[PDB]
Amino acid sequence: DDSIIDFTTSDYLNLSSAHNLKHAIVNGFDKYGFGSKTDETQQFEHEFAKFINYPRAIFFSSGFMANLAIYSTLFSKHDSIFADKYIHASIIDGIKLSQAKLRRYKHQQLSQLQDIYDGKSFITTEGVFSTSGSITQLDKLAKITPEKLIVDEAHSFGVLGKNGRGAINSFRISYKNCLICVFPLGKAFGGVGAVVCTTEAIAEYLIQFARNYIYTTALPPMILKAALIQLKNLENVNDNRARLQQNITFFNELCDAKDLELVSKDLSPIRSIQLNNANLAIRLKDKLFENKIIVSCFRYPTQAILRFSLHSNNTFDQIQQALEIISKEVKYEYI
Amino acid sequence: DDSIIDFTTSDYLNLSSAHNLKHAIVNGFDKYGFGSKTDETQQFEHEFAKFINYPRAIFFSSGFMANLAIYSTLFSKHDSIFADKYIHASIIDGIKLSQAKLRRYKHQQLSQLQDIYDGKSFITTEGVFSTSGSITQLDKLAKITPEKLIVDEAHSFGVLGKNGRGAINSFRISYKNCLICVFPLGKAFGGVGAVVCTTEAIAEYLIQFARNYIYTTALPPMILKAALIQLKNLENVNDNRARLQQNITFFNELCDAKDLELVSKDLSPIRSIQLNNANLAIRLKDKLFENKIIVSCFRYPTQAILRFSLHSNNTFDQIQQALEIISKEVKYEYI
Repeated sequence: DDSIIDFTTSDYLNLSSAHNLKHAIVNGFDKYGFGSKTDETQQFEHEFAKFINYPRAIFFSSGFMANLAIYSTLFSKHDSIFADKYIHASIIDGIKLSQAKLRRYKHQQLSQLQDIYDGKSFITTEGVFSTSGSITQLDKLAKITPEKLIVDEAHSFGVLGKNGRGAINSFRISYKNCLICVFPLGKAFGGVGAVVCTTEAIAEYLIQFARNYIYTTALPPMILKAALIQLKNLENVNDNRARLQQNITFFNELCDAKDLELVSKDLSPIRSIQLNNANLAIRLKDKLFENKIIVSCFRYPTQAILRFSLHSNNTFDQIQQALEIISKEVKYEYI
Repeated sequence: DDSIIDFTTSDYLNLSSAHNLKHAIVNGFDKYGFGSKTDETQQFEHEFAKFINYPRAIFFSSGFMANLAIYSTLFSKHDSIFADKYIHASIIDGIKLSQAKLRRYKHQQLSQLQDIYDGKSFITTEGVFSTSGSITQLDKLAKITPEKLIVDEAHSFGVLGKNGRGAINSFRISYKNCLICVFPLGKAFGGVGAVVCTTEAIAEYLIQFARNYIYTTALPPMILKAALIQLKNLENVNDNRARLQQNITFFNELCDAKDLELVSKDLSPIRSIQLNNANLAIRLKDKLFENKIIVSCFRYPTQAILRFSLHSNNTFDQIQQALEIISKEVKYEYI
């Protein structure tokens, strides 16, 4: 019941239960009521852009709505966009609705991207990939596709970079290389919505041609006071980031020691364990869950993945117990 | 400052300031915090479907997200959809992203629809049109396009029908004639999100193929407790509906008496006054606003419209003052 070991939320900093947001919500609701239609939106956008160090920030109601706004208003069927084979399905949806032609490369194979790249099209990527937990080398990517980067920070924001400013920040990339980065606030930020950071040109262009996408879908204003506080919470919990890292490092050393294969050995809070058999994977999941341990399960290339989401409040005993149980079952498959 | 006469909100029942929602919000926030990822969602969907008398209800984060989910998953470029020339731009956006071919008819010209209709395609319409405030005769429409209706209830819900159940309800149309009706909760309901009411078949089909649209964009669970209460508020404020009607009836009698032309004489809370000159219209708007009266302004066919949104707390003195000022200026144009 409460002795649940959750390795599937995305609350990487345990901020969703921040204890200093209740007044904010209460006040926001007294001022704006329950509905819609802001001082605080612009205030938030100002503070976000400042934190990330971009010229402009537009607040959207969801990650998906941001992406749609971006791909459907800036691209058409005459453009191409290059994208990692494992890019998140939400981003693909946005792109496909735009009608742009998608061109794919194998996971993190920057060299292969180099081989097919056309010298002109935009490239979309994730700072940390939801699928494999790999960390894209934005600095190498910017050499290959200068001026042409779109980066989703769903899983880097709050986790990578200085004070959790994210992947763009941690690789020291400027809006001259990445014109548009998207910050969904549903994960480490422990909130809702998404912020698009861009140039003045792109922002104004988006505000004029994506008006319906921004305003017909806006979140209720009563929660923007809370969001300002959570931006500071995220900035402030460096000790939570350190805890998180310790769990990540332990996880990886334990998989190495038990010869459990990871899709990626990068230092991110998504750890995806590779199983050659789907059936074994549904088993392990049911097994772990009888032990009050909840993970996620996926199958893609022909292979199946048990996917762990780590968080700052997880312990090594929890991670040890889970991998012990996995390791034990994989040993029977060595037959 | 507070002596503002607003004729542009969509809070037709003045429910956005319902005094009995504060505990709901507070509790919802204690239970779910600020973020996402429900008992209450299904509870709400159950109660909504019951109120409207449909088999199923799916809760979406916005009207727009509902429409996109509908048009992009149930249609392709091989279908056509028939739609009133003034259908709301948000619905057109959804359709165009679906890639379905749009076929238009002149405003409320059911006979013209009959003349171009193909005997098979879906037709999309609004219960009350945001543009002109006309009330579509759903009962005549169902004779022309049996089984093929999609109806947006943005502006009918809470306002038309028994206890404010809406346009489908008030014309006694069954889900055999209208398979899908969409209820945006941002207007009279004074909340946020949208509910799609359909058949079991369509619902399940939507839940399986529009998963990303429903779950990657969901509202925070902390506000679903409040929504359940507001469903009852909306049901309960029959006296607000009567007040509203009195304002609507007064508005129309005063325009008749001053020979001010309405795009539509139907009994809805959107009243659109027809001006043959755009310039006069920006003037009137600035004029009304110096008098602490706020209306909305639009231009479409080659004509310009001053658009009044009435609400249950508006008075006849306010409506009289506003039309007096309009009437006075239009008299100079008779030169």
